[PDB]
Amino acid sequence: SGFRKMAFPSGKVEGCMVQVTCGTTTLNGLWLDDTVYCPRHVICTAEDMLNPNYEDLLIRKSNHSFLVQAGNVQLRVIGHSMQNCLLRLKVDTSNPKTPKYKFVRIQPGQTFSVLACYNGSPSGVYQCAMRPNHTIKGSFLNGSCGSVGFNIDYDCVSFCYMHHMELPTGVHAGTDLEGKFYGPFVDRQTAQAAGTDTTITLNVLAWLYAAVINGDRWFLNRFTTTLNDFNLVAMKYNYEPLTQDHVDILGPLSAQTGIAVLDMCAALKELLQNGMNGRTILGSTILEDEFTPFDVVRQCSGVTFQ
Amino acid sequence: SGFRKMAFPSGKVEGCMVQVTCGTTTLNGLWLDDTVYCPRHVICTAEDMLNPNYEDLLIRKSNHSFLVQAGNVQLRVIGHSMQNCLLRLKVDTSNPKTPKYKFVRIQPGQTFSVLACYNGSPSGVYQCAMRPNHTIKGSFLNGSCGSVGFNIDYDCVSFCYMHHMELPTGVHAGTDLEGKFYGPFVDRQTAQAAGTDTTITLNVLAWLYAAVINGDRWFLNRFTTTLNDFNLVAMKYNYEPLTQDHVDILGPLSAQTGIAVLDMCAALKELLQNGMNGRTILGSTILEDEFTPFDVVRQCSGVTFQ
Ligand SMILES: O=C(Cn1nnc2ccccc21)N(Cc1ccsc1)c1ccc(-c2cccnc2)cc1
Ligand SMILES: O=C(Cn1nnc2ccccc21)N(Cc1ccsc1)c1ccc(-c2cccnc2)cc1
Repeated sequence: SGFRKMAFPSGKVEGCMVQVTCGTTTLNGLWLDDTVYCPRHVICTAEDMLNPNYEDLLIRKSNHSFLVQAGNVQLRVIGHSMQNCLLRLKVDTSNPKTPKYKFVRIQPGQTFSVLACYNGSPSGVYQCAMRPNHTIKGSFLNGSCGSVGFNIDYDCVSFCYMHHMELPTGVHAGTDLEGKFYGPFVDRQTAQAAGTDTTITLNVLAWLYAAVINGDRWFLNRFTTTLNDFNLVAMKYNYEPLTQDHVDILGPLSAQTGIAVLDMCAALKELLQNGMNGRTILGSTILEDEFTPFDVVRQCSGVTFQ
Repeated sequence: SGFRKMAFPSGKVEGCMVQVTCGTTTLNGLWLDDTVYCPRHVICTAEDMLNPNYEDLLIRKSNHSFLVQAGNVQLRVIGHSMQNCLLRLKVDTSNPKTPKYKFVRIQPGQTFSVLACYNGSPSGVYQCAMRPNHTIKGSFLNGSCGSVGFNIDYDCVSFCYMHHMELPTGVHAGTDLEGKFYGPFVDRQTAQAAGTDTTITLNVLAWLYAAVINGDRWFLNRFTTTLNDFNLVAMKYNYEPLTQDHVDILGPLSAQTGIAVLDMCAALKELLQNGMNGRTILGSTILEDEFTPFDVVRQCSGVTFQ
């Protein structure tokens, strides 16, 4: 029993973190096989960030413009190329700790583990959702760029995020491991801001199912709803519209608890209209939206506490 | 910016987890140098748990009653002894991944990282406080016994918890790495229950300081309080009494923000009396008590957002 914001064990990723220095700029990189990935803004001075032409800044560098430090060991760079907003440095040594891995572009509402790093040294691990506005509510200080996000399935690390920037509201933006930004953001100084965000409806429903698996039913009711009647309420409370795709994903949790998805939707509509009346769900006074249906099945018992 | 329940990077601990089997019972152990530590209830049958005499159950075992599996590798047990509520198995192989480590007995209110494990395989990592009632609000399923809690300081792992049991309210109890229980609990079936708990006052104050470091002052006020006038309110709201020791620990956060500790106490007294008026602090609608002053200084910027 219990229900926590749980991260994946970080060791497979810790063995990949290095420090990348270009001039007076240092940040983190990811060392897999004989390639180091890092934000391309490593090649900028403070002033360059105001209006960088990265093609023009990079052609001015050699392989020996870059220093890679893996623990105490210096790696020699033997190649470099830009891929979207990342640099790919070829190094003289294959990482002996390279795990089985993939690169994946996650979708909004999906969750991942972040390993916060500074100077190539991991400092902390925590679980993030990709917000519908393509930001994450991370915890990052200066030096954290190149920190990575990931998921683990059966000893394969799916890398999905590399940290590039903090926006003015204190939330965080970055790229996939092909260097494509999540959301409309760019790795230069502009007036860019987080767009309006929404509550991740599917995740709120998953977490209500989690609370029923763990033995709590107080918030259920004898009502049902149509998808459209639900969505009229959802729009009032700045929730994402529920789709039939979302109903189908909740099938297994529905089956484990014997609560029809639209009957759980009716329960959520009543929670949004009435509030929680000073009550808690899995210890929370608010509706949690940073657990996916997959997270709930990973963490909760396969046997409902009936 | 941002503020998250952050765990320590788990890799140094992942390289220590093994599976321990005695008969039909399997759970997790911790492999450091040539010793494996695990809960002594590994030697019990289901029926033995009702009223075990561990001295009498253990004298009936040999070294070869125990199987230790480290990944695919079988370790041979060459020695065994009981230490309080743990077994110490001597094995034929020193763990090559043993980190620099200590064993520490943490105090109530202090925080640690838990690596949830099943069958010697790490599944998740999350941060826990030791509650004043000597339980933790963990997330554990059957098979999780022998999972460990820890802190990391400069590459030294301080191991402080080994998981033994879930109590009837769904919270979790266990021992230090000398096998002494936190709290009054025992590793047998009884009517034992979590005692009454309290809010960790010191941690609530640390987290208010975190919110000011990160640039939020909405909840401050022009009042001060005496320690005793604060404690009269604290007792009404099931908060731990604040002591001068607690005031002294908050000195550095006080200095970084320029808010006197008792002026922060006045702010908390007003939050407890008035509530939060639909507002949030570091994204929370409740007063958080699972971050110590040390956690706040580890995670927050050294420069207050004035
Ligand atoms: O957001 C960042 C860096 N960053 N990331 N997470 C952070 C958390 C707290 C504080 C700063 C943090 N930016 C703006 C930016 C805008 C588009 S892409 C990056 C940032 C990148 C490089 C520099 C810099 C400084 C000196 C030399 N070279 C680069 C200067 C600024
Ligand atoms: O709490 C536990 C085990 N445990 N721990 N975390 C859990 C989370 C969810 C479910 C069960 C969990 N107990 C009770 C207990 C009371 C004092 S010490 C342990 C427990 C230990 C060994 C057994 C057992 C079963 C079969 C064979 N041998 C032992 C049977 C029960």
